[PDB]
Formats: sequence, structure tokens, C-alpha cells
Amino acid sequence: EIPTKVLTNTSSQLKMPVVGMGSAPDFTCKKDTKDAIIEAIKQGYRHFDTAAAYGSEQALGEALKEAIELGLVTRDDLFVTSKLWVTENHPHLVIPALQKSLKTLQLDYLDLYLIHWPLSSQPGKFSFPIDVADLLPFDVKGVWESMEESLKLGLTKAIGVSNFSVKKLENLLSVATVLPAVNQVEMNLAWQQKKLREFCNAHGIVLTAFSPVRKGASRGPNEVMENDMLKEIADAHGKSVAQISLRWLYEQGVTFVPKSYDKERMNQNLRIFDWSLTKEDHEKIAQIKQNRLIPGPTKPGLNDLYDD
Ligand SMILES: NC(=O)c1ccc[n+]([C@@H]2O[C@H](COP(=O)([O-])OP(=O)(O)OC[C@H]3O[C@@H](n4cnc5c(N)ncnc54)[C@H](OP(=O)(O)O)[C@@H]3O)[C@@H](O)[C@H]2O)c1
Repeated sequence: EIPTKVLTNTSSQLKMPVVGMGSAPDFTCKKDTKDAIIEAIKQGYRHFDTAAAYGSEQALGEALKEAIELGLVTRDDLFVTSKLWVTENHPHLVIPALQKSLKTLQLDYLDLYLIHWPLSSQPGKFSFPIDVADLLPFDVKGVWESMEESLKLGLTKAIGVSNFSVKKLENLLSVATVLPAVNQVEMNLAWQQKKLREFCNAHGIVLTAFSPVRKGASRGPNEVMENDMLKEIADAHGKSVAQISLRWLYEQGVTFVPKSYDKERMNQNLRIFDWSLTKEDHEKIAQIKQNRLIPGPTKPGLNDLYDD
């Protein structure tokens, strides 16, 4: 069985499958999203991660709906996460945005809803990347109050954030009634987020790693897949570097949402629970040179976005 992790900051101690299926745009992918999700469900996947900005909510929803109709799974068995985009990251636009995501997904409620970025921009139109001139002041307190309201309305079972630094989390905590249940940030062998991870643990905030395999080969040379030391570790275990990566993340106590629409690869991402890394493996991995893969959604980039 796929392990779950309790979302400490939720009153009901919701259980989130430690590994989930991602759905962000894959530059080199022409696979059928809906068909891929159905296959994932048949394989054991129950945790699905999406966002209004991915363009995948529609297909994901069609897949869940069909899967439920065919009796492959029940809504209660699923854990669905979506996110509030930067353009709607304004106090009074939060609920409408969540209602729109729910309509698109053909769902009555989300298991988790996250503020996608600690940024706000011109409302009413999705534009990517975001032109810095279209940015607007982000009212954290006001937006979070609306996320909290979403819980009371039952539109989502839990609320959290994404791409929030320790500094920004500290600010959020100072004005939050309901503490964020999750913080989804980039986390892979080349970007371990040690400090952030410790802070989150100290505050009951569960971490979810996005781009856990640094987007595979969709963006050219993969720093992790090309790491000789990692290749040796994988070779020693008779596993792939991707598997070594996901196992490490699991052992670090975080959750992760690798995206794979390949029947074989998506299954390999689940086969990480009957074996483990060695003390030496951890010592080696702790030595990997760090490099952040995802800079931010704006053009140009914001050098202080992650407060680091
Ligand atoms: N909140 C945010 O700001 C944010 C940002 C980015 C991503 N995400 C989340 O992460 C997911 C999107 O993907 P990603 O950016 O995270 O990248 P990723 O999972 O690190 O990498 C995905 C790429 O790796 C390939 N792959 C998957 N398993 C593999 C394996 N075992 N061996 C080799 N290649 C493998 C995939 O398919 P192919 O090899 O078949 O192409 C794909 O091209 C979504 O859930 C999304 O929500 C969130």
C-alpha cells in the first residue's frame, strides 16, 4: 500500500498519500492526459495535483469522473489538490477562483487548495509568463482570510500555500487563524530545502515536493539524472536515479508529486517502498551541490522571490 502522511495542521488530521501524480505542462509531451490519469488510478495513484494555471484541470476532472463511474475508485479515496493563480490572488477573487476550479474539475470539493505563489497580478486574464508590470501588491492577510472562509464553506477540506519561504511563512503565521496545512515547493536531490523543511516540520506544515526529478528531460540537461554519484547509488541498488530521488524524499518525511504519463515510468515512481537507502547513501546525497531549477512565474525574474 502507498503510505499516507497526516496533515498535522488540519483539525481532522487528513491523510495525504505521500506520492501523487502531477499535471503541470510537459513541453515534450503529447500523451493523452485523461487516459494517463485513468491508468494512474488503475495502478494505485489516489493523490492528484493540479492548478488553474496548468490547463489540466479539465482533463483531470474528466478522468476522475469516468474512473468513479466505472467503479475504479470513489471520490472519498481520492486526494485532489488545485491552486489559486496569481491573477486571482486578491481577497475577494479567491472564492470565485476556487468555485471556477471546482466547476472545471467537475468536483464538489477539493481535498487541498493552495495559494500558488506569494504574488498577485492583473486580475481576469491568464498570461504566462507574468509581465512584471502587471504585478500588484499581495494582501496575504486578506487572501488567507478568504482561504479560511473556503474551509467553512466546505469548498476545500484543507488550505495551504506554495513557493513560500520561511520568511513569508513566518509572516503568514502571524496573521493566520488556521495554520497552513501544506507548503508545496521545489524539492529534489539538487535542491533539498533543508532549512525550509525544518521550519515547516517545527510548525506542523507538511512539505510537498514539486519537480522532484527536476522535470526529467523536458528541459535539456538534467543535473540530477547526470550526477555520476547518483548514477552509482542507483546502480548499486538496481534502481533508477528517479527511484533513488523519490525514495530519498520519502525518507526525509516529505510528500512528492512527480508527473509521468508513461505507463512504465509512472509505475516505477510507485515502486519505492520495499527497499531503502543506506546511511552512506544519505551522506553522499547530503553532499550534492545545490541549484534551484524553478525561478518564478514572472518575466523578468524576481531575485528576492524566495528571500534567499
Ligand atoms: N506549485 C508550483 O509552483 C509547481 C511548479 C512546477 C511543478 N509543480 C507540480 O509538479 C507536477 C509537474 O511536473 P514537474 O515540474 O514536477 O516535474 P517532475 O515530476 O520533476 O518531472 C516530470 C518529467 O519527468 C519525466 N519522468 C517521470 N517519471 C520519470 C522517471 N521515473 N524516469 C525518467 N523520467 C521520468 C516525465 O515524463 P516523460 O519522461 O514521459 O516526459 C516528465 O517529462 C504537477 O503536479 C505540478 O503541480 C508545481
